[PDB]
Amino acid sequence: IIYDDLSKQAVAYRQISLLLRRPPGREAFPGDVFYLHSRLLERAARVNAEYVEAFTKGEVKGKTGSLTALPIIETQAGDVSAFVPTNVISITDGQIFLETNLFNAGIRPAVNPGISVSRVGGAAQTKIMKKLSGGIRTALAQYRELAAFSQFASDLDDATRNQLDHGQKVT
Amino acid sequence: VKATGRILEVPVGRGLLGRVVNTLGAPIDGKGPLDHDGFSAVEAIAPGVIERQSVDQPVQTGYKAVDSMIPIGRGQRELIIGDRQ
Amino acid sequence: QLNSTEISELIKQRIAQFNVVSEAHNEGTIVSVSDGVIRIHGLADAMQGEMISLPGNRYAIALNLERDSVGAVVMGPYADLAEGMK
Amino acid sequence: EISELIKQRIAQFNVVSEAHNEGTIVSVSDGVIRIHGLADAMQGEMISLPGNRYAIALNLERDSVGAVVMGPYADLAEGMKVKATGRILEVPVGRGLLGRVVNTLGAPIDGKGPLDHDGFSAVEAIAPGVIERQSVDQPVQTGYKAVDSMIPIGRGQRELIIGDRQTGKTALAIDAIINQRDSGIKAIYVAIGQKASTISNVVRKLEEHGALANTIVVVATASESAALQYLAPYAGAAMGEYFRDRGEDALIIYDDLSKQAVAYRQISLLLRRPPGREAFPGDVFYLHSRLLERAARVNAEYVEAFTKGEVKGKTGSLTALPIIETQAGDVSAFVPTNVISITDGQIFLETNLFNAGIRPAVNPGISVSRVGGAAQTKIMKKLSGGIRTALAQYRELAAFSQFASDLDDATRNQLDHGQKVTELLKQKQYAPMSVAQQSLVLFAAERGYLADVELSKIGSFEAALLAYVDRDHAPLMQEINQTGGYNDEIEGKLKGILDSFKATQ
Amino acid sequence: AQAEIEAERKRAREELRKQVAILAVAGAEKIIERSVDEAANSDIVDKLVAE
Amino acid sequence: AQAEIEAERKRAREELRKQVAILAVAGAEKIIERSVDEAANSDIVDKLV
Amino acid sequence: MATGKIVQVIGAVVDVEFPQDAVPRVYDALEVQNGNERLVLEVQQQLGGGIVRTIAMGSSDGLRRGLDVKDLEHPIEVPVGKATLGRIMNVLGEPVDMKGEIGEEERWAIHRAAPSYEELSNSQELLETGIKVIDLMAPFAKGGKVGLFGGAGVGKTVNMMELIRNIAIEHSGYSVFAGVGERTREGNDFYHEMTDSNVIDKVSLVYGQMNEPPGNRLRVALTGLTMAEKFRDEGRDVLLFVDNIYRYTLAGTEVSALLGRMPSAVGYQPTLAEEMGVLQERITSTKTGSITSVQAVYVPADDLTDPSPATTFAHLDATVVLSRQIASLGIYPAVDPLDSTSRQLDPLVVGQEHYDTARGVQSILQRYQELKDIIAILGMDELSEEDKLVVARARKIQRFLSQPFFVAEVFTGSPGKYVSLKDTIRGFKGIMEGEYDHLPEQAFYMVGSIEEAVEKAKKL
Amino acid sequence: MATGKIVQVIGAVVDVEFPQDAVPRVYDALEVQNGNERLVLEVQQQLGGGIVRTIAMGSSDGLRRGLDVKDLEHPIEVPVGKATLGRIMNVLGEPVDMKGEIGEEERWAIHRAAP
Amino acid sequence: EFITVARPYAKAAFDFAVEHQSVERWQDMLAFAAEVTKNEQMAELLSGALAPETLAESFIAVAGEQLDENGQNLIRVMAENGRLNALPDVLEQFIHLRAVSEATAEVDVISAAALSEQQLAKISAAMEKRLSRKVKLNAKIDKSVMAGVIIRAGDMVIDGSVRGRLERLADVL
Ligand SMILES: Nc1ncnc2c1ncn2[C@@H]1O[C@H](COP(=O)(O)OP(=O)(O)OP(=O)(O)O)[C@@H](O)[C@H]1O
Ligand SMILES: Nc1ncnc2c1ncn2[C@@H]1O[C@H](COP(=O)(O)OP(=O)(O)O)[C@@H](O)[C@H]1O
Ligand SMILES: [Mg+2]
Ligand SMILES: [Mg+2]
Repeated sequence: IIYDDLSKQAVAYRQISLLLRRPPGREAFPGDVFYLHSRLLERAARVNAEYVEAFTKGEVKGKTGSLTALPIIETQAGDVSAFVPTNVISITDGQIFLETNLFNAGIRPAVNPGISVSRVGGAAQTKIMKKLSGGIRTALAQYRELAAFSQFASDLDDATRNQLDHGQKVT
Repeated sequence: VKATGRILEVPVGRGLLGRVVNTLGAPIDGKGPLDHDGFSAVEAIAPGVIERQSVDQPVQTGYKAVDSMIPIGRGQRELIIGDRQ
Repeated sequence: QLNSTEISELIKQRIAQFNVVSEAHNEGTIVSVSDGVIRIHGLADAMQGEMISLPGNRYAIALNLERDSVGAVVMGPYADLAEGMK
Repeated sequence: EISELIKQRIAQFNVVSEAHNEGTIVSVSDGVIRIHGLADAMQGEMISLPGNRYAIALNLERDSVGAVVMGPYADLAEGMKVKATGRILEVPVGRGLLGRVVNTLGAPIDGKGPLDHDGFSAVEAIAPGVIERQSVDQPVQTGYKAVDSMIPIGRGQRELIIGDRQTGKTALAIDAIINQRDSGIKAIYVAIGQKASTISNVVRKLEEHGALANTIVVVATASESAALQYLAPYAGAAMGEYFRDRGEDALIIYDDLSKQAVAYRQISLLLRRPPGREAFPGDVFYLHSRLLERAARVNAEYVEAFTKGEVKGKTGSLTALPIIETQAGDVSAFVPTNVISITDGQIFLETNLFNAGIRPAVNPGISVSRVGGAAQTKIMKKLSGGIRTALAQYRELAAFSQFASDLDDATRNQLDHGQKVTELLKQKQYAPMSVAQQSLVLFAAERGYLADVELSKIGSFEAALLAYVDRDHAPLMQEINQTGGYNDEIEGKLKGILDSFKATQ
Repeated sequence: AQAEIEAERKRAREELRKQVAILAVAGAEKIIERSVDEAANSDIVDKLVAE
Repeated sequence: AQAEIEAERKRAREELRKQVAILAVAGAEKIIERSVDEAANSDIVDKLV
Repeated sequence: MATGKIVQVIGAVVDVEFPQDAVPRVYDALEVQNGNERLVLEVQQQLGGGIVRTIAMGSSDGLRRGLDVKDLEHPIEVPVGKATLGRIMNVLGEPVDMKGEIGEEERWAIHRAAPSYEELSNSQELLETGIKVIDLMAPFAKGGKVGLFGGAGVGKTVNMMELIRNIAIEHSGYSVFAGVGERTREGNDFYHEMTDSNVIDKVSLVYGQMNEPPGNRLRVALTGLTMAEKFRDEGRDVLLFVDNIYRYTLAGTEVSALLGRMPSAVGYQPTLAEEMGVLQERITSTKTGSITSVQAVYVPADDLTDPSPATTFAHLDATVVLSRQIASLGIYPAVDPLDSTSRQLDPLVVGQEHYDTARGVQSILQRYQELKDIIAILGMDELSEEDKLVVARARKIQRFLSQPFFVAEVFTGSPGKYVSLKDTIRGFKGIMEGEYDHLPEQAFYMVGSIEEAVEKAKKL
Repeated sequence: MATGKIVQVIGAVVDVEFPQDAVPRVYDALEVQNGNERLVLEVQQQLGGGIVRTIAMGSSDGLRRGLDVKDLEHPIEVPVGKATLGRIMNVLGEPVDMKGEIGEEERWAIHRAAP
Repeated sequence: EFITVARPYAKAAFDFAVEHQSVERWQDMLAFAAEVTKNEQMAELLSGALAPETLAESFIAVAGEQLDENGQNLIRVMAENGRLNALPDVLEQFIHLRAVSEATAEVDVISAAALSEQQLAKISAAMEKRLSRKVKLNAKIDKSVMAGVIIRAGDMVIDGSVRGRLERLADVL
């Protein structure tokens, strides 16, 4: 399931709350915005076969139901400190950050490693993909550190040269 | 104003696959009425801790960066966040 | 609940005369004075944008026509004004 | 044993009735109770609740009184009866509570018996007038080399220890208290919002490393009502003001004045009073201002008239050392800027110096003392003038030091001497230093006896110098500690001591 | 150590004193119930209503 | 020493239970200013020990 | 019999009117039939004539004005004792594991006062853990509070799982886990992990999750404290793990305005400090027994300036500050060695050697941070050779702080390492003294003791 | 003769009630006998019904809700002229020095229009 | 609760009753209006969104036994601002105002046994001398007192019950 814009849902709820003369909170959003997004997102889950068998009154046996959710949030000029993005970031099992700088630079999709993580991690991959992705994750994150640290050194140690060129290749 | 003592329910079933529907269950694609397997309540509570199961199966985005560095599993909740456009 | 510009002697005049039109619509009384903004009671012949003539040679500009009161701003030194001035 | 005591206490009883005003609780919420009645109530009065708890009448509205509970409020109920006493808030005072730990109301939490106070004093009192106040020209030795040399404190002054979390504010305060073991200066420690176990640790340290007999400890932990925390520093101020107007000197520390401001914020907001810049009420400045302007030095005529002629010529004082916690070092916040305007001189404790191991982490240039050198004793004044200059030159020249060589030797020596004088001004936590010891160490720095020893040994060198001086040149130590004086003979004797020490380890 | 023991002695003596005080005053209450009457009530009133 | 004074407390409990009778009657007579009737004392034992 | 009627249902807040005699008092419990569902209300304010304003311990949906309310004359009371071990419970002490009745012997009220000042007990009994940086920069004693500060996704949960594994298994006493505002999946995963490891028989679990109405998220922490304090009063040494203090404060914030309160500085309730204090002063080691507690602290926007982390800093013995910067750079755990400290790090409390080692590490890393921008703009070779030596040692030291965990094995594909404190001190002393100047930076990265460092250096 | 009553005290803000004929002008000064001292109030706002809201020119502690308030017709008036030289005074024109009474010939109000 | 709302209308009513020498009538008319306020179906009408004038006429219609000056005008003025629920409060306010002007205090006493007339007369005179008013004692025989008496004069109270002395000695102990 895709929620194309959670922020617009939050804005609609804010309008409803203020028209109802409920007390306003931070950025005029009512306090139960977190309750809204939390009770929505926690409905996405994977349930054990006992639950499925009990719900279907015995018709379905040996199967686990599952629903995967991908909420989407718009940041204004990258201000992560805002109320609604803070709440939603706190809820989900991971983040995928899309950045204007990367998009303009030509890196599309504009994914930023090191600010994006998946808490399920290696468990959510085929064994081949698990094995191969393990190295990529660290490689890119430390590549960016080296790239910042060595802008002006004309000559360099070839261990760091190897990591720099390899990070360029992977990027 | 009369008070019908029932909470908001929505059509649900397999016949909704391929249909464009509004919030109340009314089709807007113009391809005829729905074929729903009964109704269900909009506002419900989530399964409890004892009713869950862990996530160990992948779902492929089809992209390379996502499926490699930030994998998604069946039952996971992923936040796609960024600026406009 | 709040005391919405209702006070004892105005109420007692309404008690003696339930219909208020016994007094001319051209006049009213100052009911509150607060940091320049003034609140008149009466003036059933008032429109927004008028030049309400205060005692002395001072003017106040009608800004808000409420259910039961007129809100104006004093043009000049406002500190000389009190309740009940016609 | 228990009879006779109970007998006499039975005899101390009255059978006839007494007249008083009775109010009724209308509402209870979050430590604030709304009381109907008490037409004879007055601003700041004590209202007696059932269970021997007291409430303070803050709001007097036309049809109700809003009072704040000084104690547990969870069991008070609508329809309960409360009695009005006619008293503005009083607390016990005297020498009997010197050396004990109490709460805001003055009741002992010590667990070691009741008080033998000599009387009571009002928590709220007006400060001494303009003509009744005397200039501050007596020293308050804190025992730290850096503070006592660069940022002197005087008997009657109000210094501000401002800094970030975990930088040594509590340590500096309690070490000042410990250094007042043998002065005539009594000490007071006010723990506002401090967690209970930390207070226990500090108390055990105070008795362990010295005398808790000289200090009154006022405690208001995070679990007690906002009114109690709010009024804890004022009660401590009353206790200090007793000594102030008795012709004796005293030193009081207000730990985390910011948390007192927080308590006042909560109280004001629950009473529906209009909010201000950071939601604080409009009169928060009038909170800390009237709290701190009670700390002063007092002339002989005031104290003699006050003491009714018990003493004739002395001059009492109450020195204050409030503590403020900035957040990420923001000095422009509402509460810090109010306190900085109210006080005269601040001890600024920077965090990256503390993390660097330079403890105590005082920062010259930003930390000043508005009372000047009139608060220093003469020998400390003579031997500390050049430390300021050496450090000031070091600050700018050390930035150049990190990437420079082949420099002018004058600049080289200026830089290196600055680096070692920076090394010198640091010491262990619970080791306070007498005026003679500080004096001779500063003399060694200033006269150049460290110039050839500008290496890592300086701490061991100082320890060895102190041990040697204790071993054979004690008479000068006694004379300096007694007088604080300085002259040519003292100068030469110090030279002789240092010359002799350079021969030893 | 001796200071701590003395403080403990003082504390415990006060604790037991308060327990027995509770007992004594409760007994006094029951005695009042077993002894008060209208004549005593009027005597008390006449001592009170003077003021 | 703490065990020693615990035993001291036992002794004191027994000794002051004798005193509570005196104190009870003293308080009762004090608060009504009258010679308390020495009758119906059946309940004094539960108040005593 | 029923004695009150509902007069307002605004969001999650319910007002009930009673006769002006026998009005319920604050923090009492009330009961009402929300259809077939038994719903509990908790009294929060006595306001007006005969009216009390309450918070629902359940969904407020389905409530009508005029429903009868029955006033229980006690606070919310929960089972306490051995019967709570191995069972999952909600805020009201009702089983949610479908194993049947709790079977308790005694029930305790969740609202109770903190220990008196003279009940407090002093302790310096240092605990040893396998994590290098925590034992080096912030060692902590039995009976004290620990807080893991961090922003979103910086490693709070992984560190707490590692600490549970390391501390609780050697601990022979009972333990309590309070899942305040936890994700449902991670609670289920924790339950199954403990069930597999056969340590579930000595842990009591109280879960109030993200989906539940604000009252449950508000009072679940008090339920956990009540169970822990029962164990403490029995005289045992208890381990208390709290998943997020932040969402206790946040559950307060959501309902504060609906209770009629005026908002505070950053939109918080006016009672933030007192609400924190009343809860956190109960978590103490008294003379009868000791509670040792580990708490995870969320840092909004990764900014330690916010009032919630700021106030909770002042309540803890040892504070391990995780940073998103170090996590983004890939160093795990993401502990900031300059910010993390402990009040047990005294040359008297710890070995004098230990104190000097910690001070030296902090000094070196502080000196590196100032040079970061210098080198970034002006270039590496502008440095003096002594500065370049310092830079080398700084990078090696900052690598040696990293460590693989047994519970962080699924994410990375490597075994877990446990380092004794003596070995940690020895390794950092050797690095600072230059005994390993000649090894490369990765020879210290993601290894255990310094002997393992030289073994990996040989492999390199 | 004092013609007013206190109706509220909230912090440093005091509200007092007068008859509808005697309502003070905006910056008039009022005096109350608080304890044994005299307390000066400066009016700030004329609310409706004869109530005026004032700021206490001094300590507000000890004020009851039924005290009589005297209505002075002038604003705060202070001594002016050569007699004030060498003297220290408070806001109300009274000596915070101890030298004695200021022997002024004239007292002026502190509120007036600009030239 | 709207005491402060009742004070203006109550002051108007009382100030008018002494201008027309009918305080005794005005008090019972206010009681009449309060009884109208208490009715269930009238309360529902008051909860409705009727316009103030038609609502006031619907209220006047059930209270025809009122004077032109008193009922028809005060009811309508209160209806213009919707303060009709303040009528119950206005009644009590009106009584207290009257007791102030007439120099009277409704002093209340409680006793463990019934007082003789001489005792009650002495208490009446003694409180007339303690106060400066004609007191009007009313007694209630409650066993909770155990003995002695309670004397309440509004906010002020004097407690002579032996239970109070008993627990006072318990708090001295
Ligand atoms: N000179 C010193 N040498 C060594 N350690 C010191 C020194 N001064 C202070 N410390 C240490 O600094 C730490 C914090 O001390 P302190 O509590 O006084 O700081 P603070 O800034 O007042 O903190 P907070 O606001 O958290 O209470 C303690 O662990 C203490 O041992
Ligand atoms: N020590 C570690 N080793 C490997 N990965 C880690 C480690 N610590 C954190 N992570 C990664 O960061 C994620 C976020 O941290 P986690 O503890 O799960 O949530 P939070 O930090 O918000 O409590 C982890 O799920 C994992 O993907
Ligand atoms: Mg401190
Ligand atoms: Mg987490």
